[PDB]
Amino acid sequence: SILDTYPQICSPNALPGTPGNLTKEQEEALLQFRSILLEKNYKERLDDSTLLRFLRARKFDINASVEMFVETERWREEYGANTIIEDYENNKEAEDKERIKLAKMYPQYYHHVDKDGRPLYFEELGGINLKKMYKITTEKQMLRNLVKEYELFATYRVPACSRRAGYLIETICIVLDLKGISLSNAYHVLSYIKDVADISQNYYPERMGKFYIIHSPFGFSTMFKMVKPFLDPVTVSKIFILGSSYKKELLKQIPIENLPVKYGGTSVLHNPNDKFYYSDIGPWRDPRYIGPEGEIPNIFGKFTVTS
Ligand SMILES: CCCCCCCC/C=C\CCCCCCCC(=O)O[C@H](COC(=O)CCCCCCCCCCCCCCCCC)COP(=O)(O)O[C@@H]1[C@H](O)[C@H](O)[C@@H](O)[C@H](O)[C@H]1O
Repeated sequence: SILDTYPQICSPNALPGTPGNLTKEQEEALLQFRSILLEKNYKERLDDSTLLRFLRARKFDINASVEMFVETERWREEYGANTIIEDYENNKEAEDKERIKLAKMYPQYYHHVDKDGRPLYFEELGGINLKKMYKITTEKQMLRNLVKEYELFATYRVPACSRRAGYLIETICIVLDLKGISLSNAYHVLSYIKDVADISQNYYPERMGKFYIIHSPFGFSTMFKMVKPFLDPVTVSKIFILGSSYKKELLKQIPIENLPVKYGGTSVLHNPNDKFYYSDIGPWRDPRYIGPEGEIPNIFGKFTVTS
């Protein structure tokens, strides 16, 4: 499969329980877990990386990991995640036309990688006017956009970033810019955040690498206690709400040349009149690292900025 064509072992510098870094008991658990799933007629998504994500998510409790995996496989079928990329491509023009309507008001863009090679993903929320947004999208449409991205991440971004790094890259580095948000608006969208958290926690285990929140209102750290019940403590431990010294904090994790100027770095788009909210720059655009999966589709259509 495509998995044979990029590295499937993590760096030796990675966390415990990751591919290539297992203890003997963890290796034995992985073999037992795979054996159980094969005996239950599963054939897909049984690679080391996937299965160890599920095992780590349940602290190597095999039966709990089986339940989580069984529930994920059925969810993928019920929701349409297994065909979401193909379905998008079969209606690409109409879907891109609608997606671009959201982009300026709600920037969502990958831009290069962190120091360890993870895809680096930015969102900016301070330009959202909720009344205006809900004229051009629905909550469940935004949720499906996010699932489609999770599938693009796994299908295109992981392979390219892994080939670049020479080791398996399984996780994302997120920077969420909250400059200008209202905490009452945040409260009003808590049900959407819960929907995002439920799908992400239950069906996309161990995909989060690091999650920085910048420019948040003074009261955001305590408002965030309303989100924590939707998240596991492991996930919370990867979320860092940064203060006024955030630029240098990001630079511990991200090469300066990969970070936009406005967030402390030196990265500028090749045409400086282009907009980050139409951009999708990173190793998945480098022909050296694009493999037999082919190149990622361009989610902003003819407006997509790839340099
Ligand atoms: C409607 C518009 C508003 C959108 C405003 C909300 C927009 C949503 C904000 C950010 C979306 C981007 C998040 C993308 C997540 C990608 C990675 C991912 O899927 O990670 C997965 C988890 O992803 C999530 O939980 C997603 C939710 C993250 C918290 C979202 C924070 C949002 C708080 C700031 C928003 C408030 C400002 C709003 C302002 C609104 C202004 C109008 C897997 O986690 P991980 O730790 O790797 O493994 C888990 C495993 O899974 C569990 O089983 C185990 O029990 C546990 O031990 C671990 O093994």
